[PDB]
Amino acid sequence: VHEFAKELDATNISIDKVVGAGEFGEVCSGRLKLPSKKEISVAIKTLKVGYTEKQRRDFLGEASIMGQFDHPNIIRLEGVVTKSKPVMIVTEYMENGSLDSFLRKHDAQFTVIQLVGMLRGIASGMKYLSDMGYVHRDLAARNILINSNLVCKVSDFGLSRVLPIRWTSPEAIAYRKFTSASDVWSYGIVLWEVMSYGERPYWEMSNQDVIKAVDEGYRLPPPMDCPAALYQLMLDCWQKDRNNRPKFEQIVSILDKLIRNPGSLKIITPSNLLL
Ligand SMILES: Cc1ccc(O)cc1-n1c(=O)c2c(c3c(N)ncnc31)CCCC2
Repeated sequence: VHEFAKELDATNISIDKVVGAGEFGEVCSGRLKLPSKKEISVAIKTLKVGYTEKQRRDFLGEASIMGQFDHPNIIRLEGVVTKSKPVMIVTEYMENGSLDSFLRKHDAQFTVIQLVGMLRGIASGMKYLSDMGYVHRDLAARNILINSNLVCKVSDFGLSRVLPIRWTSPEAIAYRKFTSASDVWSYGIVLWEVMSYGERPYWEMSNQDVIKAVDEGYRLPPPMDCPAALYQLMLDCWQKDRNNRPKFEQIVSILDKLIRNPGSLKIITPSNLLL
């Protein structure tokens, strides 16, 4: 852990409030005083009292992964507290929380260009992640955090590995073939989530039907008022043949173009799912 994460002094951390319930203990918001004396807002994951040796390793395991990344679209690790209790992971604070819950509060309230900006940030973060040889395996709108300026950043490195059915590519579901191309599939689902303002992918379909339908060639339908360019990008991310999916670099380039001329987004697009 300490190879990649600074040990922070607990005297430099203030706890303001409990803000959520994580897998391993509550999440708080607070402040961190840096060595330069600058004070920043932080999010603080705590490890529950009475944790096992195993829970502690898996908890801190995420920090070991997060700490290897330094990118504007990947949640920044400020450090860990292990020498006192509770054990903590301290990250940059993201005022607007998880992207799916944020978008659900604002159905149809953002411009296409604003949504594209969010999507471009996520793609850029994933381009960096894939460049470092990590497959996220849990790329979903609920695992993207969004700040006060609407910048989106990849979070939740709990399932991440060095090289969730609704978000997983067919081949990864079929035989655990996880590659950066399976993350690209997940990115296509996130793209659908964003353009749908946080609608649940495949709604409440039974998992075996999600698995069978996607395998048969069915895809999520275009969200209401979705630009053709963005729906096509979803379909490209969802190619059955993983070698035909775009790379994250190409996705970033595609979105950089749509951001560049919103007069591209003017063309708008028997079963729920489409064949
Ligand atoms: C604190 C934290 C550490 C690691 C990680 O993967 C995610 C988080 N984290 C979080 O787990 C959460 C939030 C959050 C936030 N608002 N800002 C920064 N990190 C955060 C707010 C929503 C509730 C969960």
